[PDB]
Amino acid sequence: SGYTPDEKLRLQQLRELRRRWLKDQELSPREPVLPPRRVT
Amino acid sequence: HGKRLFIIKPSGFYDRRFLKLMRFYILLTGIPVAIGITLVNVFIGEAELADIPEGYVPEHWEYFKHPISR
Repeated sequence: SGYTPDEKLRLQQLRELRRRWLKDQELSPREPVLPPRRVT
Repeated sequence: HGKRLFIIKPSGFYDRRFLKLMRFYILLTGIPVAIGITLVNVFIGEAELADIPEGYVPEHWEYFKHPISR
C-alpha cells in the first residue's frame, strides 16, 4: 500500500506547480484598473 | 482582508455591446415616435362622432376616429 516513489515525486511536483498557479490568481492592490468617465 | 481572487468568466464585452446597440437603435426611433404620439393625442387627439349633414357626402378618411388612422 501507499504511493510508489515515482507517484510520490509526481504528486509533489504537481502540487507545487498547482500551489504556484493558485497563488498567481491573487489580485494586486491596483489590479481592478477601473477606467473613469461620466456624462427618509 | 487582502484575499481577492480572480474570477474566470467568459468575455461579456460583446453581449453588453450588442444590448447597448440594440437599445440605442430602438430608442433612437422609438423616443420620437412616443413623443409625437403624445403630442398628437394631447393637442389634436380624438375626433368626436357626429351626424352627417344633409347634402354632404364625407371623404373616405372622415369615417375614422383617431387622427393618425385618418
